[PDB]
Amino acid sequence: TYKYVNLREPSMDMKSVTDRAAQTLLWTELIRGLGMTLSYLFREPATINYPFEKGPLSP
Amino acid sequence: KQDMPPVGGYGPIDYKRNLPRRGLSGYSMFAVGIGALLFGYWSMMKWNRERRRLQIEDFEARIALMP
Repeated sequence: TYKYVNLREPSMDMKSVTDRAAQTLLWTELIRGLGMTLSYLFREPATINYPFEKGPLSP
Repeated sequence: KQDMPPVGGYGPIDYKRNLPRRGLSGYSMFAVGIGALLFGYWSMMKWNRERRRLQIEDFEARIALMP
């Protein structure tokens, strides 16, 4: 069948333009976007310590 | 007779797409900004004006000497 992606017009009224003009000018994206998704460094790293530890295999 | 598929125990996981959390938008911003900025200039005129008073005292000690 179908699915349409990126087929939508903007709202283009008085309210939601300030919602978009807060984005371009004062960066409500790009900090909430990727100043938080990256850090998120607080997970445990997964490194096989190779001369001693070795990885899984199969028979 | 030892074959895979279970009789039950399933999810599934979604195919969906959603994380639109707002977010303090739409006249809430541009209002905390101006309200912060006007606190800055109000914190000026109490220091820059006051330093201008001590400035004249610094010139004052010069003028009371040098005859």
